[PDB]
Amino acid sequence: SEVQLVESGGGLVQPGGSLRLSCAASGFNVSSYSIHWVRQAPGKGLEWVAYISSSSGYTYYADSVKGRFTISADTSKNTAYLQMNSLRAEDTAVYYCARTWYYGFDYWGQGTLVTVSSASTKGPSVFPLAPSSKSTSGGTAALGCLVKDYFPEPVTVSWNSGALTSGVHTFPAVLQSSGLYSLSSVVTVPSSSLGTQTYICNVNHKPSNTKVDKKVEPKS
Amino acid sequence: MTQSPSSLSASVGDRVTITCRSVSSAVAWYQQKPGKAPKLLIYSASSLYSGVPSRFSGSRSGTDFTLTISSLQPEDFATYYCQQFKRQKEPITFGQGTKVEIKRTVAAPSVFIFPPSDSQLKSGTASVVCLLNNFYPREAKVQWKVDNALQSGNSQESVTEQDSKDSTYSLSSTLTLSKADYEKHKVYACEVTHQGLSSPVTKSFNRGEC
Amino acid sequence: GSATRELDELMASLSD
Repeated sequence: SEVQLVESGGGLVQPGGSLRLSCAASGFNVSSYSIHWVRQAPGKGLEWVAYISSSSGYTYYADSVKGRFTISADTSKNTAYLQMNSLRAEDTAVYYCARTWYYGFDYWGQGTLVTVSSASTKGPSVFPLAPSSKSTSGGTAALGCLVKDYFPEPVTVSWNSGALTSGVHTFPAVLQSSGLYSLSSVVTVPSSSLGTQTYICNVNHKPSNTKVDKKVEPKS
Repeated sequence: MTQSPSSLSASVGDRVTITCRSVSSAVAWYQQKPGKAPKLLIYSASSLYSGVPSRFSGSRSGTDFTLTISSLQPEDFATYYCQQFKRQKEPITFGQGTKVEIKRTVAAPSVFIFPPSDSQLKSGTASVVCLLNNFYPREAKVQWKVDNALQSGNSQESVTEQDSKDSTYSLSSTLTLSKADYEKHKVYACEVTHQGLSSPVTKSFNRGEC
Repeated sequence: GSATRELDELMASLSD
């Protein structure tokens, strides 16, 4: 790695608010290559949104952001910016900057998540998904935790402090109509192990400084 | 505008040619994997980007631009995008993503149902979860029944990314009711229909027994 | 340099 694009300034904002993203470039001069912003809503495709030639000053915006976003650059700090005003729910996405390479974008930043919501930051409630007592001695049982009513993304879930990894599925979060997120994490284990091994999900919500361990035990 | 990627199933070793769906001057192609930045494959219609494998190629014919992967390997299963450049608004546009997934033998899901916890019920809500574990193909139908009344509009689904080791999917469906509504009924059932099941499988519990 | 020229000229030439 010699050329690099490093973004920052993302995170949380309310509808009507404003954020400023930065794109710090190294290994090349911003006055030698044009730079773009591209965004991606969760589970959706890539959307090109703005362009700037730092040397000429020429700027262009997608109609989806025209009049609301301003792209600019400071050649002395070798950094490009995206000023985003009048933000809406639908502007929620990972924002990337990227460099022109003939007809193509060669280098891309790591992405910064922007979440536009009226929700305040809130830790999850964690509830056990208790294994079926009608399992029973064999063969395979399932158990899990429901991680509910948190904002914003992300949450991490581990099992038995990372000692249990085989058979774990932590599902993508869904945004509920409350504007809060919810996900489940599940694991399959031998049914014979339900009476003989403790299972604990370790849920970490870094944005709220919340960490919950929940013991998940049979019905019985 | 924009939207979810479309899907293409292929076996390791298969040959794949994607066509980029106002005529364009040039096109670029990208590969993207979950939680990662897009990666440039082909620029200016047909130029292989430095370090991209030679099994990736791009070509123009008339007004139609294609990307061909001559023989797929595991690391090529990902979402692909064409980028159109044109001398007219909008001048740069990414097409709908094409998610190339691994074709695997059909595998029926293992199904598990979970009642709401007593602690959740204290807070005035009941969430009932139905798990479909390690199945293929991705397409499955989950139908909730409460006292044999078929439900709609009170559940949400979520599906995992295709498993890196066994190429299956897993799916959660959560049925959400008020505590009051949950307590008005007895039998909670999740009915699953899938290509690997000769008839639907139902998992159920009765409130107060589990 | 020449890597940025084609797209930059494309963008500068736009009228609609």
